[PDB]
Amino acid sequence: GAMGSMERASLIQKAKLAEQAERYEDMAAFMKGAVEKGEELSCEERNLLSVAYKNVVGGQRAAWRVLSSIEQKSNEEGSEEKGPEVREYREKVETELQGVCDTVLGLLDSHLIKEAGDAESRVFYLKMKGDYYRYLAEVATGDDKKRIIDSARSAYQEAMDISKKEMPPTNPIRLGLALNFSVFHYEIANSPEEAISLAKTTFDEAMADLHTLSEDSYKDSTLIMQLLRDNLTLWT
Amino acid sequence: GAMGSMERASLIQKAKLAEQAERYEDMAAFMKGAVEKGEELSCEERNLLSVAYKNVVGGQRAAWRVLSSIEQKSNEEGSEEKGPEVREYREKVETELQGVCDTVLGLLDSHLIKEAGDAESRVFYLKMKGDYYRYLAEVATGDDKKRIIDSARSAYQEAMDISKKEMPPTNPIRLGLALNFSVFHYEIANSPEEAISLAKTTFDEAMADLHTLSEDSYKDSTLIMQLLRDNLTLWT
Amino acid sequence: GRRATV
Amino acid sequence: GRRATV
Ligand SMILES: [Mg+2]
Ligand SMILES: [Mg+2]
Ligand SMILES: [Mg+2]
Ligand SMILES: [Mg+2]
Ligand SMILES: [Mg+2]
Ligand SMILES: [Mg+2]
Ligand SMILES: [Mg+2]
Ligand SMILES: [Mg+2]
Repeated sequence: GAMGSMERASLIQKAKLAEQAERYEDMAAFMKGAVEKGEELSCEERNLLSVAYKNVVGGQRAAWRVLSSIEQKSNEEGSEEKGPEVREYREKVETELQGVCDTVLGLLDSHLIKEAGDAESRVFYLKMKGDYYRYLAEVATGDDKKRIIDSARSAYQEAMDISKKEMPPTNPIRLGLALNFSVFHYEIANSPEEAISLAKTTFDEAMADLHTLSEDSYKDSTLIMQLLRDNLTLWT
Repeated sequence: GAMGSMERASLIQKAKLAEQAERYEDMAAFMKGAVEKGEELSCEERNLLSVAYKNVVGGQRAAWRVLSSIEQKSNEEGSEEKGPEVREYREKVETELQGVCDTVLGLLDSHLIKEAGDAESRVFYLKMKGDYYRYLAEVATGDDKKRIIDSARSAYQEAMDISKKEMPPTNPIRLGLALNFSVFHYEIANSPEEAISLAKTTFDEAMADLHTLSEDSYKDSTLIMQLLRDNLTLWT
Repeated sequence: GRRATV
Repeated sequence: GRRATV
C-alpha cells in the first residue's frame, strides 16, 4: 500500500483535510491506509471512512446512471447506430465503480467486521456491507445478480437483528440502516410493500422513543426520521 | 499514451459523454488522446479540450486554496503545532495541479500552437497558455516565480495583439481573453489600475459593436461583458 | 425528488 | 463574490 509509510494519525489528519478540500478520492485513500494499519476504528474514524467512500461511489453511480440512460435510448427503435462507444464508456465507469465496491467490501472482510464486537461498530460495518453489495446489485445483469442481491440482504438482515436487540429505536445508525434496507426492498428486491412497512414501522418506533433524548440527540434522530417520511411520501 | 489505440472520433464522442456525466478527468484524458492524434482541432473540439481541463484544474485550485488557508492559519502566533501534515498535503495537491498545467502547456507546445494559423484558433490557444501559466503563478513561491509570471504575460500579450488586429471587439474569445488578462493584472502582476483600465476599455469597445450582431451573437457577447462589469464592480 | 439513503 | 475568469 502506498500509505504504508505514513503514520496512522497522519492519515487520519489528512483524511480530515481532504474532506475540507472536497478531495474525496484522497480522503478514501487515506482512510484505506488507516484501516490497513490493522487497529480498530473509533466512531469518528468509521464515519470518515464511510463519508469518503460514499462520496467516491456516489459520483461513480451518478455517472453510471447518466451513461446507462444514454445507452438505453440508443437501443430504442428509430435510434441511429453510433457504434460501441456508449457501451464501452458505460462499461469503463461500471468497472471502476465495481472496483471501489470490491475495495470497501475487502476492507470490511479483512478485517473490520470480524474484530467489531460492540453494536455500534458491528451494525455500522454490516450496514456498509449491505450498501456496497447493493451498489454492485444496481449494475449487475448476469448469472451472479441473485447472489449479489442475497449478499446485500443477508448483511442488512444481520445488522437489523443486532440493532433491534442492542440499540434504541432512535439510534441514528439503526435509523439509517432501516432507511437503506427499505430502499433495497423497494428498488432492488422488487418488494415495495416490504419497503413501505419497514419505513413506517421504523418511523413510528423512533417517534415513541424521542421523549428519552437530549436536544442534540433529538436533532440527530429526527433528521433521519424525516428521510423515512420523505421516502414514504414518494412511495405512497 | 493509453488512448493511442482508440479512434480520434471515438475519443471525441467519449469526451462528450464524459461531459454529460460530469467525469471531467475522463473528459480531459479523452481530449488529450485526441490532441495526440496530431490533427488540428475544430472549434467544437478546442472547446471540449478547454472545458475538460478547466474543470480538472478548477477543482485542484479550489482545494489548494482551502489547504493554503489552513496552512497560513497554522503559522499564526498562538497556533498549536500540528506537525508537517498540512504542508505535506498542500504540497501533494500543488504537485498534482502543476502536473496538470504542465500537461496542458505541453499539448500547446507539441504542437497545437505552431499549427494554429487562423485567429480564432491561435488566440484561443495563446489564451490557454496564459491561463495555465497563470495557474502555475498562483502557487509559485521560488526563484522562477518572475519567469512564470512573465510567461503568462507574454502569452496573453501575443493573444491580445492578434485579437485586436483580427477579431471584432465583441468576439467571445477576445472578450474572455481580456477578462482573464485583466484578472492576471489585478491579482498576479500587482497592477490593479491596469486590470481596471483593460476591463473598462474592453467593455466599452464591445458595447459600441453590439449593433452589428445577430440576436444569438449578442447573447454570447453580452454574457462575457457582464463578467467584465462584475469584476469592475468588485474592484471599484 | 430521488429517494433518500444515508 | 469571487472575481470572474472564463
Ligand atoms: Mg506507527
Ligand atoms: Mg435515422
Ligand atoms: Mg460490466
Ligand atoms: Mg398494498
Ligand atoms: Mg484512425
Ligand atoms: Mg496552545
Ligand atoms: Mg511545491
Ligand atoms: Mg487610480
